[PDB]
Amino acid sequence: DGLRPGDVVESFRRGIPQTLLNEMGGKVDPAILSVKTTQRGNCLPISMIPIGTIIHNVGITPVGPGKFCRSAGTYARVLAKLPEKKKAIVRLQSGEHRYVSLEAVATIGVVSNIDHQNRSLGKAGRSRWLGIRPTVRGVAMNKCDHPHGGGRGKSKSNKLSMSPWGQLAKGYKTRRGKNQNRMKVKDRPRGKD
Amino acid sequence: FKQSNKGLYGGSFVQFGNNISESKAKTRKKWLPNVVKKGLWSETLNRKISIKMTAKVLKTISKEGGIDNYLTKEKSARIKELGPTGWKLRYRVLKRKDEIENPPHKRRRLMSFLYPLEKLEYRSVGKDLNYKKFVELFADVPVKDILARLEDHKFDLSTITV
Amino acid sequence: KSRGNTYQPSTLKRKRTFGFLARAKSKQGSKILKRRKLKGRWFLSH
RNA sequence: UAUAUAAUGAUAAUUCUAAUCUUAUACUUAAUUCUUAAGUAAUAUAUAAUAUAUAUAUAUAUUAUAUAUUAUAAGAGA
RNA sequence: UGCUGACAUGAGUAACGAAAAAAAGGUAUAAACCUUUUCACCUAAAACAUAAGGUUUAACUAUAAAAGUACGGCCCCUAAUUAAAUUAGAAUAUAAAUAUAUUUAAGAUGGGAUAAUCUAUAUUAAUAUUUAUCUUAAAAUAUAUAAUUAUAUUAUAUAUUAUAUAUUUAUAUAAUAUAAACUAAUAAAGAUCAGGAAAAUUAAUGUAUACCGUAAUGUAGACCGACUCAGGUAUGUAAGUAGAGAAUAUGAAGGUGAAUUAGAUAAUUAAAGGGAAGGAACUCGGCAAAGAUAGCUCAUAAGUUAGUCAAUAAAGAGUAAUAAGAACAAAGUUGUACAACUGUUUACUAAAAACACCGCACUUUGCAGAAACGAUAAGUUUAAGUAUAAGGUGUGAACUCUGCUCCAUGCUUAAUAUAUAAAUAAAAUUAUUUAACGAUAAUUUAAUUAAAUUUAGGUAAAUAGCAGCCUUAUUAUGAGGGUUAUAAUGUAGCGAAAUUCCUUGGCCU
RNA sequence: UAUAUUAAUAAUGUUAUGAAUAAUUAUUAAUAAUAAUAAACUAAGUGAACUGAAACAUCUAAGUAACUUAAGGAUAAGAAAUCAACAGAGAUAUUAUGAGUAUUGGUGAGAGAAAAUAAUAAAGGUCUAAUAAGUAUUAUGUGAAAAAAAUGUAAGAAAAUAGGAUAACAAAUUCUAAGACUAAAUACUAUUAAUAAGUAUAGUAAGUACCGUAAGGGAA
Ligand SMILES: [Mg+2]
Ligand SMILES: [Mg+2]
Ligand SMILES: [Mg+2]
Ligand SMILES: [Mg+2]
Ligand SMILES: [Mg+2]
Ligand SMILES: [Mg+2]
Ligand SMILES: [Mg+2]
Ligand SMILES: [Mg+2]
Ligand SMILES: [Mg+2]
Ligand SMILES: [Mg+2]
Ligand SMILES: [Mg+2]
Ligand SMILES: [Mg+2]
Ligand SMILES: [Mg+2]
Ligand SMILES: [Mg+2]
Ligand SMILES: [Mg+2]
Ligand SMILES: [Mg+2]
Ligand SMILES: [Mg+2]
Ligand SMILES: [Mg+2]
Ligand SMILES: [Mg+2]
Ligand SMILES: [Mg+2]
Ligand SMILES: [Mg+2]
Ligand SMILES: [Mg+2]
Ligand SMILES: [Mg+2]
Ligand SMILES: [Mg+2]
Ligand SMILES: [Mg+2]
Ligand SMILES: [Mg+2]
Ligand SMILES: [Mg+2]
Ligand SMILES: [Mg+2]
Ligand SMILES: [Mg+2]
Ligand SMILES: [Mg+2]
Ligand SMILES: [Mg+2]
Ligand SMILES: [Mg+2]
Ligand SMILES: [Mg+2]
Ligand SMILES: [Mg+2]
Ligand SMILES: [Mg+2]
Ligand SMILES: [Mg+2]
Ligand SMILES: [Mg+2]
Ligand SMILES: [Mg+2]
Ligand SMILES: [Mg+2]
Ligand SMILES: [Mg+2]
Ligand SMILES: [Mg+2]
Ligand SMILES: [Mg+2]
Ligand SMILES: [Mg+2]
Ligand SMILES: [Mg+2]
Ligand SMILES: [Mg+2]
Ligand SMILES: [Mg+2]
Ligand SMILES: [Mg+2]
Ligand SMILES: [Mg+2]
Ligand SMILES: [Mg+2]
Ligand SMILES: [Mg+2]
Ligand SMILES: [Mg+2]
Ligand SMILES: [Mg+2]
Ligand SMILES: [Mg+2]
Ligand SMILES: [Mg+2]
Ligand SMILES: [Mg+2]
Ligand SMILES: [Mg+2]
Repeated sequence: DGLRPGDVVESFRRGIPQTLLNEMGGKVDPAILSVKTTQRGNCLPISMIPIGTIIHNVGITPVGPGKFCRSAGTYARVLAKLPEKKKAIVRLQSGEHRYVSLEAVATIGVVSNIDHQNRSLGKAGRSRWLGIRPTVRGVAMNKCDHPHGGGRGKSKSNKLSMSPWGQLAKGYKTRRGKNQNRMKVKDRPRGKD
Repeated sequence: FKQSNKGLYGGSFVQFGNNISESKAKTRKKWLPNVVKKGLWSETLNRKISIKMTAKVLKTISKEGGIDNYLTKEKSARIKELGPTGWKLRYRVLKRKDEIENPPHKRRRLMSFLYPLEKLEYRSVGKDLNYKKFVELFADVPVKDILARLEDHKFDLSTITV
Repeated sequence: KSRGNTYQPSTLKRKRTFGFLARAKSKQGSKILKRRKLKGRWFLSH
C-alpha cells in the first residue's frame, strides 16, 4: 500500500546478511532485527515475522512461492508459531485460520490498490474489453438446457437453485468428505459476517 | 490390454462382464487387476527394478524369493506370464549371471599393435584403412603371423601374468 | 438473406482438407482411399 | 452395595519410517560416443584412538566395510 | 399418387429477365455481326489497375517475355494451429483404436539487407496498439497606435545565383521562390481497454545471376447461386466545376447501349406527375401519400440523475429572397403501459414487454482447491491467476424502499441417541452318509464394526408460504373487543392493472 | 552435391622467399540409400439396436451387425486329469440316425445335447519336457437360452502310500491339469475341364457421364 517510487526494500528469505553480521552494529545481539523486520515492503520468513503482523504473499512451504493473499487490498495476520511442529497459524482474508510452514515466505504490508473494489464499470463494453462474455441465466434457458429452464412466463420451476450440471448453488459444500483440507484450524466465517 | 506391456502383470488382463441388479437388469462392467508400483531389489543387477505388478505377482515374488528367481524360472507358465518387459529383464539377468560365472579368461592390444603396420602398408600401396573397417576385417581371424617385428613375449592368451 | 451459395471455392482449403495427402497421412483418410480403390473409382481425392 | 489396578478390546489424539504418494534442480590389463574387473587423485558416511567441562556430548592428521568420476530439497503419511 | 421409355393436353398460350437509339457502308446478304457519324447511359462507375475462382472464355496454335533496385511467389523467420514424427526394461495414461506432456518438423493473413550517382544476397577468419499536431514564441508584411493579430514559418521533401578544388567527386551556405487537399519520415504527448513471435561484426576470396505467376474476365455473358439469373463477391486511382463532404447536379477521357423486334397504346395491372370545393368524413388503425420558409452564424424552455440530458429543443433572428422559377441533408408536440440506457434475437411469417448489460445480493473454493471436459485416465481450461480471485444462482443503472414465516423439499451444524449391508480368528446343533471315526449343508454370541436414519437448532436476495368466523359508536359501516387453526397471517407501496369474470364497474376531462 | 570423395601423370590466374589450386581432371581404393504391399477365408478384443414375446423391464435378436488388432495358404482342434456304467470304447474335423428324445425357460416367446451306429479322411501317432504351485481347491462378482473352460479380488494343497471326475457320503470305475508337435477330410480366392428345363433387363462398355464440399450415390 505505502510503496512509492524511491523506497528501499529487501528480502531475508536466504537470511540475515554478512554485511551486518560482521559489522556487529545491526546484528542480532542489539536486536535491531525487530525494527528492520516489521517495516512494510520487505520479505521475511514467518519464523522471524512477529505475531500479529499484517502480511501478504504467504507461502505454504519453506521452498515455495507466495500463494495466498496476493490480490488487491488483501492481507493476512500471523496468529501463532509452533517451533516444535515447524508450523505457524495464519488467518487469511477468507477469515480462515490455517497451518503453514514456519519457514514460509511472507511480505509485510497490505497489497496495493485497496480501492479496487470500489471501481464501477459503467457499460457492457468494458466487461467485453476485460474479456468477459455475457452470462445467460438458467431460467431464461430451455429444460434440455439448464434445469431451471422451461415454464410459461417467468417461473423457477420449484427447482432448487443449481448449476447447469445439477449442482446446488446455495450453501452446498463442494469440497466434502475425506478430501478436505488437512491444514485447517478454523473455517471461514461462512455467513457470520 | 497394452497397459500390461509396461509391467509384470502375471498374465492377467481386464475382464469385461455384466453388472446384475436385483431386477436382473444387466449393465456392462469392467474388472481391473490390482496393479501396484513397486521397486524390488535385484542381486544380479545390484539395484532396484521399479515396475508395475499385481499384488498376486508381488506375493509370488515373496514366495519364490526374489525378482531374479521369478524372472529366471524355467516353466512355460512363467515364460507366458513374463511379458515383453519381463522377457528383457530376464535377458539382462541371465547375461549378467553368465558374465559373472565365466569371465573371458578363466586380443585388442595385439590388434592395436597390428593396426599401424596394415595402415602403413595400405598407405604405401595407395589405399587407406580406418579403425572401424580394420576391426571389421580382423574381427574373426584366430591365427596370427610374424611377418614383421618380433614377438618378445609368451602370453599366448593362456595363464596371463605369472 | 439469399441461400444456395454455400460452396465458396478456395484451392488452399480444398487441397488441405480434401487433398490426397490430407487423407493418406492418417488412418481414416487411408481407409477412404483404400475403399475407393476397392470400389474401383478413378479419382480418389482432390 | 444393600468391574477394572493386571489381560485384552473400542474410541480420540500425537509421534516415527528404505509402506505409499506429490512438487523442484584418472589410469592398468580384458570382452575409437561401450562394457566389465582391480587397484586410485580429490570430492562424502559409522564405530575405535589424538586432546577440552560437567560425575550423556563437541573437533581434527591416519586407518577398518559399501558406493558416485537413481539423486538431492520440500511436503503428506499409516 | 407402381417403375422406366415414347408421345400428348394446357398451346403455338405465358414468357424472352431492370436498359436509347438512328441512318450510310461492308452486303441489289442483316433489327441482332463490323465500321463511321448523330443521340443517349455509367461516371468516388457500367472506367483504369489488381486479389480469389473458373469448361482459355483473351487481341490464340507464329499464344500471355523477369538477377533485383515498386516482383510476387520460391527461400530465411515465425503466429493461430497441425503432425502413424519425438522421449537403465521403463516419458505418462489407456479394452484396441488411441489420448496427454516435451522435443522436433510444418504452417501466413505477418516480419526479411543494397540499390539510378543504380546495385550485389555466397564461402573461409569472432559468437514501436490506438489517437492528436498547442493559449504562448520570430521577422516582414495587412495590421492601429503601445497594438496585438494575421499569417509562409514557429519541424522535412529542390532548383537556381553567387564565395573554392586534388590534376569539380564531397562539402561550409548567404540569398530567390506555395494556395488548398493528401503522402512518408521526424519531434514531442493523451486515455486506459496497457498494445505479436521469430532468424550475431569486421576482414580475404566470390558473383556468368535457376524455377513458377504474368492473356482476358474479375458490382461479372468469362466466379458462388440448377439459367448468358435485377442475388453474393476482396483492394487502390477514381478529370474539372460546386460544395463541409467519397453528399447531390453535370461529365473530360474511357466503356457501353444488351438472344427479342415493329405497331397499337381498349378494359385492367404496376411505377410516376397534377387536381376544383372539403380536409381523416376512409380504416381495425392517418396504413399509404402529403406536409421542410436555410444547410451557416445567433438564440433556445419546463423537468432533470446537472449530462446544451432534454437539444438537431419548439417558436424566433441575420444574410440577396419579394409572383414563382435544380438535386441532395433536414418530417411537429403531448399523455400512458413495458423496458434504465447503446446493444442481441426466431438465416426465409414474430425485433418485442423477450436475451444481454453496468449495478445489487447469496453461495462454493486455501491452490496438492471449487467448476467443466477426459470409451477414463493421464492431463487441459480455470491461470502462469490466489477471497478486492474464480465458478454457480437470482435480480437487472440510480432515487425512496425491500415487511412476517423454516410447515414442507433441500443445504448446513452437533447430538458420547440409532438400524442395518459386506468382511472373520469359534461352535451352545440339527440333517445326510458311513461299522466307525470322519466328510458335506446352520442358529446364537465378540471389547469389535459406517454413511444413512430421527432428534435439536441455523438457512428464504435457497426452492417456498403470508387464514377464517362474530357484534359495538339505538345507521350504512366498524378505532376497541371475542374465537378456531398456523411456522406466520400480506406490512410500505400499487389497484377494473399487458393481473378485474360480473365489466361499456361508478365519477371527471 | 552416389557426376557426391583420400590417391594420383601437369597446371593456368596465386600460395605470409620440391610440393598444395573456387571451371577440373584417361584415373584407382572406401564409404548412406529406394516400403507396389489387395480382397475373401481364420483367430482374438469390445460389442449394439431394430425385432419377438402380439405391451415391457428377466429373456430374445446375439456374441449377430459394426469397429479394432494379428497370422497362414490355409487357420483353428487334436492324441483323454475323455466317455461311459461293472460290459466296454479309445485323438481331432464335418455329415445322417439317435433327436426336436434327455435337459431348460417372466416353466412365457422359446432354446436344446451327449453316449452309440454309420459316411468322408490320413501312415495317424508322437516327444520336444530334468513331468509342471500362488497351480488344483475354496469363498465372492461375472461367464456359450440346455451342456462349461476361461476370467477380477482374496485364502490355498498333495506325491502315484497322490490327484481329477458325480449336490452329498460310502463302494466301484475311469483318466493323470498346471510342458509340447501333428498330415487328410474344411473355408476363401484364382485358373482348367465337364453339365446347365440359368442369364442378351445375372451377356463384357463404367464405377465413366452426372449428383454432393465430403464420406458417398450412380445412368443410357
Ligand atoms: Mg479473462
Ligand atoms: Mg454481470
Ligand atoms: Mg444474465
Ligand atoms: Mg425461452
Ligand atoms: Mg435436464
Ligand atoms: Mg421461462
Ligand atoms: Mg448446391
Ligand atoms: Mg477446416
Ligand atoms: Mg389461354
Ligand atoms: Mg392472351
Ligand atoms: Mg406476351
Ligand atoms: Mg444493312
Ligand atoms: Mg455518387
Ligand atoms: Mg468528381
Ligand atoms: Mg478491368
Ligand atoms: Mg522475383
Ligand atoms: Mg520453417
Ligand atoms: Mg505471404
Ligand atoms: Mg491475372
Ligand atoms: Mg494485365
Ligand atoms: Mg436458386
Ligand atoms: Mg448477374
Ligand atoms: Mg456525382
Ligand atoms: Mg463522354
Ligand atoms: Mg467493361
Ligand atoms: Mg434483355
Ligand atoms: Mg403500352
Ligand atoms: Mg384536391
Ligand atoms: Mg385546394
Ligand atoms: Mg373515423
Ligand atoms: Mg366508418
Ligand atoms: Mg406513416
Ligand atoms: Mg419559460
Ligand atoms: Mg432549466
Ligand atoms: Mg430525409
Ligand atoms: Mg430495451
Ligand atoms: Mg435499440
Ligand atoms: Mg424472422
Ligand atoms: Mg429494434
Ligand atoms: Mg473438479
Ligand atoms: Mg463473484
Ligand atoms: Mg428478469
Ligand atoms: Mg435497482
Ligand atoms: Mg422478503
Ligand atoms: Mg452383517
Ligand atoms: Mg468375433
Ligand atoms: Mg415387442
Ligand atoms: Mg410400444
Ligand atoms: Mg495348426
Ligand atoms: Mg442359440
Ligand atoms: Mg504333466
Ligand atoms: Mg502330473
Ligand atoms: Mg468360483
Ligand atoms: Mg445368448
Ligand atoms: Mg498330459
Ligand atoms: Mg456439382
